Amino acid sequence: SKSRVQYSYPLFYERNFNAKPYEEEITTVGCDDTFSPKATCGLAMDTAGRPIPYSQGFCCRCGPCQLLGLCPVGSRGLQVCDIFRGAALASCLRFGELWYSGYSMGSATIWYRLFVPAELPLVLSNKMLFIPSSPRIHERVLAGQKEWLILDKHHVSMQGRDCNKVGVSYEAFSGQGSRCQLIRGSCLADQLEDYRSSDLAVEARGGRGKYLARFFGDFVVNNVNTRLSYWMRGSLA
Repeated sequence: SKSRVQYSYPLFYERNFNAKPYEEEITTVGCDDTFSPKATCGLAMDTAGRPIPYSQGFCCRCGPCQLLGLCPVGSRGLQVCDIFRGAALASCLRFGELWYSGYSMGSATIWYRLFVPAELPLVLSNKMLFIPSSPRIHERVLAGQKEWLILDKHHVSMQGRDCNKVGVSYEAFSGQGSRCQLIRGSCLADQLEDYRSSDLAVEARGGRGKYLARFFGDFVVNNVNTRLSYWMRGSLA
């Protein structure tokens, strides 16, 4: 007669997020950062053949990094002063092999069959669910729910205009103030890979994981009419 309490949330696809974006450095004719296909990083294009703004990266020369103790250790410009002075180095935003699908979530809707509940349903509205989506044949994609991640929307940059957030893109990468006097790889911190790695390490240390979906509970994704559901511990009142 009695059934278990169920909590379902509607899933809303947002975009694909790269697991670990990285900065490729190209040694240099000379360094070209012009909005043309002649650029060192090269121009990226949408499926319509339109150039993606800020995709050509930027060049960095020694510059004021010449002056002892002005630029921080490991900065873009400083690397030119030391190994390639006179020349310029291209900073290119590149995307890793692995990609995740980002889903926004709605409100929890209770379910039963034969009122105050035992456990209160978790707020998933202000969070985002990440599921490995490509290259498909990849270990992580095959690994299923084990590899899903759940982050607060605060850690996500939807449009990619914000540095050190999930979904960071060309707009945030160039457009960094004083970019050449900044550390190599700046802006590409706190990514999905970092969120996973931080959990796996803390887990091996016998600590509480905070990002992977498994630390939130055991879920089920059904393609009805798509929803994300979990079973509440306990029973009806």
